[PDB]
This record gives sequence, C-alpha cells and structure tokens, in this order.
Amino acid sequence: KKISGGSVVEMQGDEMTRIIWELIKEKLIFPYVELDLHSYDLGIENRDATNDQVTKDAAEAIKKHNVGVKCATITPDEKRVEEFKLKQMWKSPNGTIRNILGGTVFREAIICKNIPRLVSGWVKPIIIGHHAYGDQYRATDFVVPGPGKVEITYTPSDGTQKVTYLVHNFEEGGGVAMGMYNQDKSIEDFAHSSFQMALSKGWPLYLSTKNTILKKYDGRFKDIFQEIYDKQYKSQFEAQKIWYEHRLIDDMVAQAMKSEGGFIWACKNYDGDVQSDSVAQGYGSLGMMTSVLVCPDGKTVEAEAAHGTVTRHYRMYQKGQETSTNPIASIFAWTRGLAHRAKLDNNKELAFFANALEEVSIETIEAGFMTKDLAACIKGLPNVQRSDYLNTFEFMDKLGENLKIKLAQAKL
Amino acid sequence: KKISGGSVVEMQGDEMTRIIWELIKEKLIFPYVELDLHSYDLGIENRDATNDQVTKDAAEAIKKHNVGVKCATITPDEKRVEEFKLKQMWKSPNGTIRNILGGTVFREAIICKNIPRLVSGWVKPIIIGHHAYGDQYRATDFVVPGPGKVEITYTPSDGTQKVTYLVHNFEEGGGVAMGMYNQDKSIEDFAHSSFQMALSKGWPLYLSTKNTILKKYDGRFKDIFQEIYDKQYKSQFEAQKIWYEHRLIDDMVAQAMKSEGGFIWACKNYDGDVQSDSVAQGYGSLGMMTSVLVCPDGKTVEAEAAHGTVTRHYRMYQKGQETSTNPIASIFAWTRGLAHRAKLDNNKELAFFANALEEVSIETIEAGFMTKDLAACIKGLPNVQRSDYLNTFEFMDKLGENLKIKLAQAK
Ligand SMILES: NC(=O)C1=CN([C@@H]2O[C@H](COP(=O)(O)OP(=O)(O)OC[C@H]3O[C@@H](n4cnc5c(N)ncnc54)[C@H](OP(=O)(O)O)[C@@H]3O)[C@@H](O)[C@H]2O)C=CC1
Ligand SMILES: NC(=O)C1=CN([C@@H]2O[C@H](COP(=O)(O)OP(=O)(O)OC[C@H]3O[C@@H](n4cnc5c(N)ncnc54)[C@H](OP(=O)(O)O)[C@@H]3O)[C@@H](O)[C@H]2O)C=CC1
Ligand SMILES: C[C@@H](Nc1nc(N[C@H](C)C(F)(F)F)nc(-c2cccc(Cl)n2)n1)C(F)(F)F
Ligand SMILES: [Mg+2]
Ligand SMILES: [Mg+2]
Repeated sequence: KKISGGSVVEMQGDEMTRIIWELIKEKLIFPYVELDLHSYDLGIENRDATNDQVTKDAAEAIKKHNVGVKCATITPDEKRVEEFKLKQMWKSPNGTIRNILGGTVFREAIICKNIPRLVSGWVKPIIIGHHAYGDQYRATDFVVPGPGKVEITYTPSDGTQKVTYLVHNFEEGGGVAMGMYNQDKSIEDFAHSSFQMALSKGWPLYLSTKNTILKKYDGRFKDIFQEIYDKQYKSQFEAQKIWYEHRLIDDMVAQAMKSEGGFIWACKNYDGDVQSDSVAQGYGSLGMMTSVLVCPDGKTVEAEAAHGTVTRHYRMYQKGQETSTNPIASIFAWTRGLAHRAKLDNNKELAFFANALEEVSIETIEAGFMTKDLAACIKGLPNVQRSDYLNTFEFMDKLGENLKIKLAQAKL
Repeated sequence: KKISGGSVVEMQGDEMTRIIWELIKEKLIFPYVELDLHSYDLGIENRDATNDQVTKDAAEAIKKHNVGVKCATITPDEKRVEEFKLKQMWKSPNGTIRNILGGTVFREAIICKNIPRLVSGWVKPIIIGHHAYGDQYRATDFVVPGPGKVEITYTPSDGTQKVTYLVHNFEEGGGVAMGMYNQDKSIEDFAHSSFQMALSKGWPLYLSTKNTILKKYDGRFKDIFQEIYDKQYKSQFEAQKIWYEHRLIDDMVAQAMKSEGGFIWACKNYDGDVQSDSVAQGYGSLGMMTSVLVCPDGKTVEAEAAHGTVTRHYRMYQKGQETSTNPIASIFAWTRGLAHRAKLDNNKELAFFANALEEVSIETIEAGFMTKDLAACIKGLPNVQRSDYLNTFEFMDKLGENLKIKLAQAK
C-alpha cells in the first residue's frame, strides 16, 4: 500500500526543529511512503561525539544518492560551547555540507492566499540563489594607521612579469583597506546551478551585479553567465517560454518591489546574504521559507528549512509551556527532496505524493488552521488570541487528518 | 506684502525641470517672498559656454551664503555631446558641487495619505544619507588570467615594517580580484553630517555595516561613529529624546520594511546607492523625492530634487503633446532651502511660508488633485484615465491658487 520511496539521505537536527522533524516523519511521511533511508544524527551532541565526522559522512552520502533531507542544526558559538561542553567549536553543518557538495542554495517562501504580506503585490514566488563563495566573505581587510601607500599586486606563477596597482596613497591620516577575490570556477558553477534551477522551476532568471562601477570584477560574473546561457541553456529557455537577463542591483531591487514575483534572482554573496532575510521578511514568517541546495550537475539536491532551530520556542518547550511552531518549511524540505527523488527515478507515485503534501499544507492554512506566527500576520501581533491559532502538536494533527483525507479522495 | 527672504543662491537647470523651475518661482515663491538672489545658469548650454566655470561659481557662492537651490541638470555622456556638440564631456554638476562643498546628501520622499506604497507600513519618512566617497567607487578591479598569487600590501611613508596580505593563490584557472579603500576623514565628515541631520530633523539615526563579516574595515566606520557621538552629540540626542544605533545591514533592511518610518538611515556608499532608488520607489513616484546636501559644519545646505531632468517627458512637450510632470520634489527643494535660510536667519515669516508651501502641496494631492504618476499609484498603471490627473500646467496653477488662499487666511 505504501509508495516505494527510493534512496534518500536523512539528517537529524537540533532543538525545536528536531521535535517537529520526528513528528513530520512519523505522521506525514512514513505511513504513506517507504524509503531506503540513510540516517545521520546531526544533533549537536552527536556531532560533538563524532568530532563532526558524522556531518562529513552525511555529506558524502548525499553525493552517492543525490538526495538529502536535512533538519536545522545548532551552529556552534562560544555560548553553545559552554552550553554543551563541546570538545571544539565545530564548523556549521551547512557550511561543511555545502563545501563538500559544491552547488548553490536557493531560498523560496511558501505563499498562502489568506496570509498578508509586507509587500502585498508579491503573489508569486521570488526565489533567491546565493553565491556563497564570497568576494566579501573571504576577504583580506585591515585598518590603515597612518600615511602609507596601499598596492595590489598579481604575480603570475608562470614567471611572467608581476603587475602592481596603487589602490591608494594616504598622504595624510588613517584609512581602511581591503583585498578580495573571486574564482572563475565558482561563478561558473553558480551560473550552471541557476540556469538549471530556473529550467526546473519554470521561472525566468535574473543575475544582479554592479558591473557599471566595477567593469572588470563584475564583468566576469556577467560575462560567464552570458557565455554559458548562450552555449548551453538558451534554447531550453526558449522552449519553456522563459528567459535569462542581467540586471543592475539598483534596478533589480526596485524592480522586485514593483514586481508580482515569479522569478529566480541570482545573487552575489553579499547581495544574497542581505536578500535572503529581506525577501523572507517581505513574504511573511520565517516558518514559511525553505532552502534547497542544488549542484551544477543537476542530479544532486539537499533540502532544508531556511529558518533555524527556533531556540526561543524550544526554551518554552523545556519550561513545559505551550508552543506554536511552524513546520511548513521543515515539511517542505521533505517534499522538495521527495520531488527531486521522484524526478531522478521517474517515479510518478512519489511525485504525486510530494505534491499532495504541499497542497494539503497550504489548503489547511488557507482554511484557517495555522500556527501562531501565521495568525499574527492576518490579525496583527497585538490582536492575536489563543482561539486564533493551533499549537504545534495541534497543527500537525490537523495536517495529518487532512493528508489522510486527501490521499483517499485521490484514490478513485 | 513680501517676506524678506535673505540671501539665496539659485541655479537654473535643464529640460523639463527647467520649465517647472520657472513656474515655481513665478507662481509660488516670488509673489510672496523677496530675496537677495544670486543666480547661476547651470543649464547645459551655458555650462558648455563657460567650460563649466559657472558650475564652480555656484559652488563657491553656496559656501559664501550657506544656502543653494538647484534645478536638475543634464549630466553629459557620449550621446549628450553629439546632441549639444559640447567642447568637452563635462563632469556632473552635483559631483563638482559636492566635491567643493563636501557634505552628505540626504534623500527624503514626501508622503501623501491618499497615495499607496509598496510597503504598507510606512507612514513616516525614512531619510537615506549616502556616503559618496566610495570604497567600491574608487577601487582597482582586475581580471585574473591564470594561476597567480594576488596580494595586497600596505607600506608606511617611512617605509618600515610594511604588511603583506595574500588575498588568494590561484592554483588553477583564473578569477577576478579587487582592492578598495576608505579614508578616516571622509568617514568622519559623513558621521558629523548624519548626526547634525538627525538633531536638525528630530529623528533617530541608524548606521549600517557588515562589521561582523569585515571587522576591521567596517568596524572603523562603526568605531568612528560611536566615538564622535559619544564625545560630541550623545548629550544633545538624549535631551531631544533621540538616539543613534548601529545595525547590521541585513537587519536594517528587514527592520525597515517592518517599520513605519520615522528614522534617518546612514548608508555606506554601495548600500546607499541601492537604497536611494528602492526607497523612493517603495514610497511612491520619483517626483516625490528631494535631495538635500548638508555639510559637516551644518551651516551649509544645498537643496534639489532627487530626480533628473525628466527628458522623456520633455521630448513629448517638445512634440506638442500632453505632459504630467510632478513638481513636488522640485517645489520642496525650494521650501527646504528656505527653511534652512529661516533657521540661519531666525526668520519666523520665512519659516512660516516654507511650511505653508509644503502644507499646501500635500493638501492639494490629498484632495485628489495630482499628476499622472500619483494617479497611477492609486489606480494601478493601466487603469489611469485622463480625468484622474492634472496636466503639468494644470497642477501648477492649482497649486498657485491654493497657495494664495492658504496664505490669505494667515492674514
Ligand atoms: N538551517 C539552519 O541550519 C540554520 C540554523 N540556525 C541555528 O538556529 C539556532 C537559533 O536560531 P535563531 O538565530 O534564533 O533563528 P531561528 O531561525 O531559530 O528563528 C528565530 C525566530 O524566528 C522566528 N521563527 C523562525 N522559525 C520559526 C518557525 N518554524 N515557527 C515560528 N517562528 C519561527 C521566531 O520568532 P519569534 O522570536 O517571534 O518567536 C523565532 O523566535 C542557532 O544555533 C543557529 O545556529 C540558524 C540559521 C539557519
Ligand atoms: N539631480 C540631478 O541633477 C539629476 C539629473 N539627472 C539627469 O536627468 C537626465 C535624464 O534622467 P533620467 O535618467 O531620464 O531620469 P529622470 O530622473 O529624469 O526620470 C526618469 C524617469 O523617472 C520618472 N520621473 C522622474 N521624475 C519625474 C516627475 N517629476 N514626474 C513624473 N515622473 C518622473 C519618469 O518615468 P516615466 O518614464 O514613467 O514617466 C522618467 O521617465 C539625465 O541627463 C540625467 O543625467 C539624473 C539624475 C539626477
Ligand atoms: C527599500 C528596501 N531596501 C532594500 N531592499 C532590498 N530588497 C528587498 C527584499 C526587495 F527587493 F524585495 F525590495 N534590498 C536592499 C539592499 C540594501 C543594501 C544592499 C543590498 Cl545588495 N540590498 N535594500 C527597504 F529598506 F525598505 F527594505
Ligand atoms: Mg512556474
Ligand atoms: Mg517550568
């Protein structure tokens, strides 16, 4: 009776998300789906015990099977190290997994017709693709104490004459100086990932750069994106009635606000980092934002919620108090992974189920059963009442009932 | 009869704005106000004629008198040179003026209750202060052909104990690399104007940086602001129930969208550049954006519309077709400069008039009299009708008539 799932790699998470994650699998997924499951505990204690070995093993497994579903994880910081008595301040699991996999992360927010938005106009998804190999985020930056000259020099490994340029001469006073770089392969991968995501998504693609100011530096991003599109992707875009274009960031943010959504926006690392929160904020609650990591090959996908472990809610949970935490992003992480898995294996039965969960989840909210954060959006935070929303367990049950009804209705 | 304005420096502009500028003076300012007016023609032909000396003359004049009102001016490009056959491809007047004055531009958009905005929340002005001296805008960026080592080095004037930082070593392939800088002094001036602007306008001030990512580079911006504030302005802010705080940029944009407005936002040069276009748009039409330039001393202010010459409208006007160009931003430049002059001169009447002009202009729109861009905001772009909006002359005349009535009751 159960659908045959295929092979998926599952990673367990931390805190509030973890409680939901088990609930989602137990009620939402396992009953109707059978999977070959490779399960890794990415929970902070396990990561600590394994030395972060488990995280690496999990990342490798995703490469082997091509599909990953992930739960939000604690990212170690000094307070955390003190809290868990961690052996070391471990690197973020997302950071490690992205590093091993390569590929680019795209964040999109689920939209419900009843829920209001900061930007009312945005009735279609806007998807942000983030280039996380950073010009800014891998940068050499320093204070300039006193008058001096700052120069940037490139030395060819081939023994060709080295080139030096004077960034500035500080005749008087202090300054701040910086050096940053980007590499052709990362940009190339990023472009390949974005074209493929758009083609898979069904939406048009834009890339934003301040290429007018920084003709050489941002020109490479623009040039690489054009070169790849023309050579390998354009006809497919033509067939699917969608396009790729390059936009200046000032134009794009303004255009995006005016716009009704429905596009994939490809962002350089600084732009993407700013964009990811802002776009989510415009849409609504963080509970409704999902992250998908997509590699250049297009075979491999890792899906996780955009939001974190939701510690503030979890603390209430520990205290024995009631919580209303949104599972939609976490639920959607599963559905997206399943859909890709269905896509790779050409499994319609799985594909149908992954969609069915998404429809059910939206339909339930659209009918007025929702977590507190959603309720706040319609009411306003002050005006929300306990009757207005379901608690975390209550919402999942309503979702479970609906999922059962929906699937049965489909049969026949 | 006529209020005594005091000394003002007025610069004529180009194209459509120039036509409006004459209309504003003729029907709005001159009848009720008498000024010591020093007038420079920044219109493109005159600028070409004088080799752009006049643009320099105006900037020097503003420093002397402390107040300038500016019409939008054409900034030359290869296309422009052919059209006017100019001798040289002249640099932008704002840039020339800005360089001579020093100072930081602040962009404020007028708010009308009737007009819808992309962000539902904003009911209060958000003012963006932009740091023109640029790390990005004065940077050396180069393509990297092949495997190489890229390094950034600082050498002290004495030449002792230089530091070398290796940005990257390209083992395989090619990339782009860049180096950028900023000045302690430029940042210091930028901070001073922003603080003075906040105190002057009675709003809280926020400075945004990526200091978590770029601790040394961003932090200086962050450090200089706190140090100046703690030393000089903090006491004044507390008296006025006002505060200054620093935000990470992602936090600031998200917080701003959720916000209702009412703050001054100080921006890094790249951040400001992105902010200016979007923020005006989020509020409404570009015709509603004004662009004051304020020096660190706080004595000296320059007022102009945020928008350009509006040539697309101008071409239609030339063709004999109908035009609906918003004068609100241009009108406000006059009002805001005058408000500064009144402050400097302690003139109650000049101060009263400037507010009345602003008040009337908002009131007129709120009543449902407007140009096409605003009507588009209310009705949606494709649903606008001729009945909805007033033509550029129609609007100005209504403003003149409404202003006269408003002034009349004061008497
Ligand atoms: N995907 C990942 O692996 C990520 C993990 N993290 C980790 O999360 C931990 C703590 O995260 P934090 O910084 O607090 O940010 P979170 O992503 O947990 O979000 C914090 C706040 O956002 C709102 N929120 C987020 N998700 C939900 C949800 N599902 N339902 C309802 N409200 C939600 C809540 O607002 P309110 O305050 O109103 O309750 C909550 O207080 C950190 O260890 C961090 O490392 C962080 C980012 C990404
Ligand atoms: N402060 C200054 O001196 C500035 C001058 N300029 C100069 O202006 C010239 C042309 O600038 P351009 O790039 O066309 O941009 P503009 O600022 O002139 O405006 C461009 C578009 O914005 C809309 N718009 C702007 N002002 C108004 C208004 N008052 N009422 C209604 N709509 C308005 C119009 O949109 P629509 O097309 O929908 O009508 C117009 O087509 C250039 O030479 C440029 O250098 C530019 C920027 C600043
Ligand atoms: C008007 C809005 N400003 C703003 N909006 C965006 N993106 C929005 C999510 C959207 F595109 F949807 F409008 N991005 C930026 C920004 C700033 C600095 C650097 C970069 Cl790269 N981007 N600023 C504010 F402030 F009101 F929120
Ligand atoms: Mg589609
Ligand atoms: Mg208790």
